Amino acid sequence: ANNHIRTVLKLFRTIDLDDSKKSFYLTAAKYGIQTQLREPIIRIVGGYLPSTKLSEACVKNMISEVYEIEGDFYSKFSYACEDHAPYSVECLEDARDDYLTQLVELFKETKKCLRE
Amino acid sequence: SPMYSIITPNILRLESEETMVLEAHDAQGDVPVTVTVHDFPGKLVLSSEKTVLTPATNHMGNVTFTIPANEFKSEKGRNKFVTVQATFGTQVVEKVVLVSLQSGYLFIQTDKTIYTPGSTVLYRIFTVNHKLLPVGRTVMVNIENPEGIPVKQDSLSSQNQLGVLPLSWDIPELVNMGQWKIRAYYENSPQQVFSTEFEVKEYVLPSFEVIVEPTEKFYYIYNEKGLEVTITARFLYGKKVEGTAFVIFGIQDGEQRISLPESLKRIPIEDGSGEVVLSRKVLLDGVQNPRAEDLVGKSLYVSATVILHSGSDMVQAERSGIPIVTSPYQIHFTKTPKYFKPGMPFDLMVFVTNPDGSPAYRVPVAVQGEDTVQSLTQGDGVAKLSINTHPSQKPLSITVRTKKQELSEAEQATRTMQALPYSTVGNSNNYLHLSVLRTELRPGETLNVNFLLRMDRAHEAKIRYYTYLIMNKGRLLKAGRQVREPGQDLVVLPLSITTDFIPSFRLVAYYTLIGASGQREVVADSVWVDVKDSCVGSLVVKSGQSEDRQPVPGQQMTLKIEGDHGARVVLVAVDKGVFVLNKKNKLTQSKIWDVVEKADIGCTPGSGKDYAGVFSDAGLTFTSSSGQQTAQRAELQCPQ
Amino acid sequence: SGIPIVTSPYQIHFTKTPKYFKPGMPFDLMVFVTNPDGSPAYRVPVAVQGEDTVQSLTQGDGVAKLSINTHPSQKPLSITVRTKKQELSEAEQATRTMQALPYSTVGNSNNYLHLSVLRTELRPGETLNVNFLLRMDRAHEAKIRYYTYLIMNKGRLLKAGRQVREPGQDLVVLPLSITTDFIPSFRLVAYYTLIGASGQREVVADSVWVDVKD
Amino acid sequence: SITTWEILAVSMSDKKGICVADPFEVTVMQDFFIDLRLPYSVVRNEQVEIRAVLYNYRQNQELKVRVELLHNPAFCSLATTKRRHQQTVTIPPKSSLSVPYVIVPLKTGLQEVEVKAAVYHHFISDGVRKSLKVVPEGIRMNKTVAVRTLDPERLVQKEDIPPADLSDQVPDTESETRILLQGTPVAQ
Ligand SMILES: *[C@@H]1O[C@H](CO)[C@@H](O)[C@H](O)[C@H]1NC(C)=O
Ligand SMILES: *[C@@H]1O[C@H](CO)[C@@H](O)[C@H](O)[C@H]1NC(C)=O
Ligand SMILES: *[C@@H]1O[C@H](CO)[C@@H](O)[C@H](O)[C@H]1NC(C)=O
Repeated sequence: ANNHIRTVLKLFRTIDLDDSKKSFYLTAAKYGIQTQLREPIIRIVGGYLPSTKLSEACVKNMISEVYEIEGDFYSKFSYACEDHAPYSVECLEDARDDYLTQLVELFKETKKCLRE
Repeated sequence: SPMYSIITPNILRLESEETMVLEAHDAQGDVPVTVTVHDFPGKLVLSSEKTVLTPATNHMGNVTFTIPANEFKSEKGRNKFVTVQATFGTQVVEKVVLVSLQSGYLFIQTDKTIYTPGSTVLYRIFTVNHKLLPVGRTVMVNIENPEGIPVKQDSLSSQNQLGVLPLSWDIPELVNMGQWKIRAYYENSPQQVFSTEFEVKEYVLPSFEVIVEPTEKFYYIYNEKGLEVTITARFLYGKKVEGTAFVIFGIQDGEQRISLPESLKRIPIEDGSGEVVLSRKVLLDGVQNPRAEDLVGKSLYVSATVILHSGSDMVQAERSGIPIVTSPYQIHFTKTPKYFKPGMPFDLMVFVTNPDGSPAYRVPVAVQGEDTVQSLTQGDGVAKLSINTHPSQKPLSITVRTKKQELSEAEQATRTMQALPYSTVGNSNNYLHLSVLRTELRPGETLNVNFLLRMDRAHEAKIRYYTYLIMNKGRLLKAGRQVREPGQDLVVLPLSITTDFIPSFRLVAYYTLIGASGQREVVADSVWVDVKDSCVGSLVVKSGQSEDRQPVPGQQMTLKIEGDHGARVVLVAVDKGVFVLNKKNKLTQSKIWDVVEKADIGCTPGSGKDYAGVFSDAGLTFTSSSGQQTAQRAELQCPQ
Repeated sequence: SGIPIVTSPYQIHFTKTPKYFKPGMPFDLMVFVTNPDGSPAYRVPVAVQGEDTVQSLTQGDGVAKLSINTHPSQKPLSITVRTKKQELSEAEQATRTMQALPYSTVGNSNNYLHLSVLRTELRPGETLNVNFLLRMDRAHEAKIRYYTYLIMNKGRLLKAGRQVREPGQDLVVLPLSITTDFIPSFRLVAYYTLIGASGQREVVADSVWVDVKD
Repeated sequence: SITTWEILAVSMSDKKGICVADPFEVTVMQDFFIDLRLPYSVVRNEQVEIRAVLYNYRQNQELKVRVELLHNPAFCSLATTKRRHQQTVTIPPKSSLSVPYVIVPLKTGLQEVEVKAAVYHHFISDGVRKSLKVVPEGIRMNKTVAVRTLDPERLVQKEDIPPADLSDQVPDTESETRILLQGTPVAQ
């Protein structure tokens, strides 16, 4: 549909990540969410009748979980990783794999919200 | 008078398991045997590994030992020899065998095939021994400039690394262009060096691959239609290209390339395929020799430049090696034995190949004489032919010619061979033929050799067994007996071909009798068998998904690896644009098997002038207490 | 239907094996290992009971080429084919026996002929080499100069020829052009003829069954 | 990257041997995507042309892209922090399109170039950030400072190599000096 699409996009603008963090980390996190949790969602929502209604409640739960998952990825990138220097690109690459993995797990779990 | 024989590979190797098969023909009771190896000249690298021979094994045994490498590194420019002196009871037999310095192979793998300055180089160095197993040795690596001056030197150990040594190098910003080289060599044997080439160039990745495949991989000189080349262009990710393509033709002789000015053409490609023809008038007028026949041998080359209607990207693709020939087939005698036996089938392995070099498929060959014989080639371009031989001493002049239909007789391919007869001991007429099937054998299926025999009825009771050996990759693999009851003239020995026999095994055989005035003699034979070239194990990669194909960028997918247990895989993913830009110096199983086969000691595909010749051709050394011993070898490579 | 309840996963058949052999010369066994329903078994290691060190592996079409030598004796020969696939208990291996009587000559003159041959799934077009192996003592060896051979296909004499044998040799290889006319099988017969004993005519023959891909 | 990856696996097993799998190819592809085309390097202060190529692979759906070149403080082009550069193009189905952009590099180093698309009436986007090298105008030449033969007895030997003139050296450019040592073998 289209009204559903506008509602979902309006909802993925409330998401906020800290600006003080490093630029490449922000791009990595935003690209991960935009490719694993906004493209399939937008595709699924586009295929609804206009009369069908969404359920934004656990979509807000989606947003709460994506804040938590980004927080864990940032913590693992900052100091948890030990095989390499902190704040370094190889630590980012090492953590991005499982960041996207839990992110796709979240999307797969939350694919049941989009209907009543 | 019992004999005691030692059979060992002709050239030994440092730090490897080398087998020495011991027999004691016509020996009664147990005999102690001790094998000791000493440096030549002088005198004790090893004197261990003694054995006790028993009639329970029909008096046959093997003693394996690994010679330490030390005196060995002092002198290397001149060949060095060791003496294998073994004592059978109170009788001593010794034989001097050559020792090489080569101890293993290093297969270098670089992820890409073209690098830009300021980009890191990631490469691996596999370390395997002559038997293709992981080994722990120390390597040295030097990375050469285009001119050939080392830029980086390093030393690594393969110990506890399972034979893989990942490495790196960040190319300096201000460097020379052209081919670079990486040379790696084992630390013990610095005179054998392995290498690969990676190119440093200014490039940006293309967007689509251009393929030019002519309709025939050659050009008939008397064809009045001209060369037929098809240019096809598809995007990298599987879509058709619309654009305009320029092409040009030239004559490539030796190393000088001359182009044809009247040949460049623009042939617009619709739906990603275009076709241009080089009329024979252009080919004749471009060259300064009007004699068309004198142009044979030289090769054409096609240079195709494609530009999209967008005009945003241009790609070049060149197909060289289009030979101008008068005959579409080339008959080779590489695999045929050069010596035969009077009064036996003489199996010919003709190798019909296309002019470019690829094997020919489904082509009928024939022998000019006795034209009643005719065959047809198998998958690998080898046609089994059999020619019966009269029992005569004259050399046999075999000529083979291709007899393909719808081809004029002035246009087929011919070749000639000289084959000389096996020479017995004192014209005793005691031979041995070892008939066998030769095809694209696959590991696992059995083979039935035919230990055919020919000797007078006066001595058919003296021979009761046939010894046989199997060379493979440079060392004896199996060595056993073959009992034959007297009065039986053909013996079939079922051979269990495992996957361990890749890619070829040089089966030999012999017996021993006493005849004429009562002098010992030995009669031998050899066979070369080609097995299909694949892994000794198995590995394959496929995709976990069974649905929702064409993954979008940024999407997880799971790839499944079906490899042997306990193994270790190493992965690399390369954009196909890189291979479009430079597709040379890749790594695959074919090159590994080619390198392994290029180091085999044997240097003739079977049979020989006589028994000493047969053994030396196989790559062995048969010496006995009586004296019948093979000829000495002191060169790493057999004469060309 | 047809899910058979069995105590052995393989069944050994002797449909294709010759029921007669020649004393003192190779005898080619063609076992046909099949699944209990009837489908041809693939890649099963079958072996003979005696000299268990000899074994083979069955080809794709379901026949395993096993060769066992023979003593030059007139007594009937007993074959106990016995599969030995791994991951199966010895109570699970399928077993089978067979008796093959010896070829009987004329007047016990010890004349035999044998046509040793490749045994795989031949495809039309490629060539097959047959070995006209002969056994004859040198007393009467100058009397044989050729081997006549015939080809039987679908109930007709497809191609009858000759094979000249220059005296002095005991093996000659006759190349056969297996065209597409040979589908699916051909029974290559052969014979010669000599004057033996006190001047009595006699003939010695043999045959081979070859299966071509259908 | 929208391309065809070729994945090669090499085995190293202790008991069996070494294997090299046949290459396995996965063909990554999207319905509508940008393929920005850049030269390897563009010389500083010299105007060059950059093409954005937009692809559409819907079988029968005409598309309405809105491309855009975000501002970059390094280069110079029509984009500015106050005004944005937008072409609203139309892509016929199963057809490409080319958009021209002119950019003047201004500072050295490695600089990024990006274009961002946004389909109309559907909700599809694709932007590509590619980085190209910019180098100061000049050429690579390697003048030999000196060649000398070392002989401690015929010439110890205290030898000094004066620095090269570097008269034509381009400012703010790294210069590499290579020193090679090779012996002189004698025989016979
Ligand atoms: C001798 O060769 C046989 C071949 O079957 C092999 O089993 C045996 O291990 C070899 N001897 C030694 C000492 O390796
Ligand atoms: C006899 O058989 C041969 C087999 O090659 C065949 O060519 C021929 O037509 C037949 N008939 C005659 C009269 O030769
Ligand atoms: C300078 O570089 C060139 C590469 O074009 C090469 O021949 C060599 O490294 C140097 N040659 C001279 C003459 O300085």
